[PDB]
This record gives sequence, structure tokens and C-alpha cells, in this order.
Amino acid sequence: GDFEEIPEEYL
Amino acid sequence: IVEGSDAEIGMSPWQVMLFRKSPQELLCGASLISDRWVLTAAHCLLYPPWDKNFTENDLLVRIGKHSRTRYERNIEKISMLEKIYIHPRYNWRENLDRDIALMKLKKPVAFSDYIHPVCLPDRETAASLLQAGYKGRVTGWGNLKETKGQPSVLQVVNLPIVERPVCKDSTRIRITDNMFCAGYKPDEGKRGDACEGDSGGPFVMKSPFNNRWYQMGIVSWGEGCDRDGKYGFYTHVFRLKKWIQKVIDQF
Amino acid sequence: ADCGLRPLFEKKSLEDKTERELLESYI
Ligand SMILES: O=C(CN1C(Cl)CN=C(NCCc2ccccn2)C1O)NCc1csc2ccc(Cl)cc12
Repeated sequence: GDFEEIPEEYL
Repeated sequence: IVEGSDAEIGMSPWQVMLFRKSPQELLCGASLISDRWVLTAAHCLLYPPWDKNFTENDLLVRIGKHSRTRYERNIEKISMLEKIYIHPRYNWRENLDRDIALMKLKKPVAFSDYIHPVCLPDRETAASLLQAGYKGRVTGWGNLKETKGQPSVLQVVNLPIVERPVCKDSTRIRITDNMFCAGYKPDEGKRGDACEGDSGGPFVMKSPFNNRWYQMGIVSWGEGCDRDGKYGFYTHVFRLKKWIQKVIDQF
Repeated sequence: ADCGLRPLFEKKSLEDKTERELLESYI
């Protein structure tokens, strides 16, 4: 929650 | 990493981050052995005592990073897992023996200036480079102290391999052979150590015979970060070679 | 077959700020 947002595509 | 020092860009093109899908967070370090095979500490996916039994569809691998929080775009890559192979005789009950584990990426990543695989030792290289006194290099994003707190970019600290006897005497756990301990003696004047957040981290040594970097151990367990009289323990990779090549020369 | 060697170092004959330390220990 402190890191950066990764593109959904990967999730 | 404790008392280490910010790494240089492209110093560990084999460093791999074990990111957890949800909640998104760090978990363990890892090295890139092949173009479709990652190697990390076993107790990073399986450790009953803490109800830690992650499955493939629970994590994400991230190669080519240097910054710990930002999604270093164009540089890093995120490949999903296709299967987690843990050593069938990984003793998580007694002393984390044979704490090794492999991971198969669905699609093979593409190498670059910041993404390159690491060599696994053989009987020879390991037969000469694995000696007390020699120094290895640990790298990780883990805490900066046992209790700032975390680094901003992959940390790196070189450490000296410690004799077998010194390891045992510095603990109450039964030390097998699939593990050796590295670190500085209370008097050596210099410090350093792995730490919470370096699990699976790759422990390498540059071969003075062919300028090639070889991974000897795998950040496993410790007893306090940079505590005097104590040392970190890594998985003696070479030994578990037979299990590796097998898991690979099969599936 | 090409492992170990680093793109921005061994492939450009460049040493990192603290690698000699390792090498120097192999007495
Ligand atoms: O978080 C871990 C792994 N674990 C687990 Cl799951 C459980 N217990 C640990 N320590 C106590 C010794 C012990 C008990 C039972 C089995 C094996 N070792 C331990 O250590 N490692 C990260 C770490 C923190 S400080 C540190 C210093 C050096 C190295 Cl290599 C790693 C670490």
C-alpha cells in the first residue's frame, strides 16, 4: 500500500 | 541488508523480487538461473508455523529492478508463475534444512542491460571458491536494521565466509551441510549482514578464473540482523544441484 | 552459456565500486 501501482494487466 | 550500501545500476541483473499480488508487498529476493527459471528460499512460499503456504497464483516475479517501491517502467518486468517446485525434503519443522525452491515462469523473459541470468556452480568452482575468509556478495531490499528502516534502492554488502565451527558455536540450532554461515567476527571491526526482507536473496561470488559470477548460497535464516557473535545462514546451493538439474531436465 | 557476465560491467570491462574487495580476499 506504500509501493507503486502495477498495471492490472499483470495481476 | 544492514550496513551495506546502495548498489550501482546494473550491478545485479539477476536480482528477482518476490512481489505478493494482494496485498501488494515485498516478500523475498531471488535470482534468475535460466531464462524461464527462478531460484529463491523455500520458506518464502511454505512455512506452516506462520500459515504461510503461498501458491503459484498468489505471487508475481519482478526482474530488472533497482528501486524498491516504484514500478521502474521500461526497465523491470513482471512475469507470473507457472509452477512452484519445492524440495520434497525441506525441513521447515526443525531447522529449515534444504530450504531451496524453484519457480517456472509462464513466458520466458527477455534479457537486457539490467536483466541477465546468474551461473550455478559446479563441483569445481564451488570446490575452490567456498572457503572461510573469501567474501561473497549479498543483495536485497530488506530492512536496514533489526528494529530510516528500509532502503530506497537495492542494497548490497560484500561479506566474508565463516568457518564451519564458528557457525555452530554461534547458535542452538543443529547445522546441517546444506548451509554455511557468512559474516564478520565481533572484532573484525567491519560489520554488515542480511536481514528481514532478504530471504531468497542471491549470495554470489565472482570467479577469479573466468570473471563469471557464481551463486553459492541462498539467503535463508538468521538470528538478529547484524548482531555481534551471530551470523547469517544460506542454502549451500551446490549440494542441492542434483535436485535442481533434475527438476529442470524433466518438466 | 552466457550467465554470470554482466551487460554493463564484464561486457564493457568495467568494475563495480566494490568488487575488487571480493577478488582481493581470495588469498
Ligand atoms: O525470516 C527469515 C527466516 N526465519 C524463519 Cl521463517 C523462522 N525463524 C528464523 N529464525 C530463528 C532460527 C530458526 C528457527 C527455526 C528453524 C530455522 N531457524 C528465521 O530466520 N529470514 C530473514 C532474516 C532475518 S534476519 C536475517 C539475517 C541473516 C539471514 Cl541469511 C536472513 C535473515
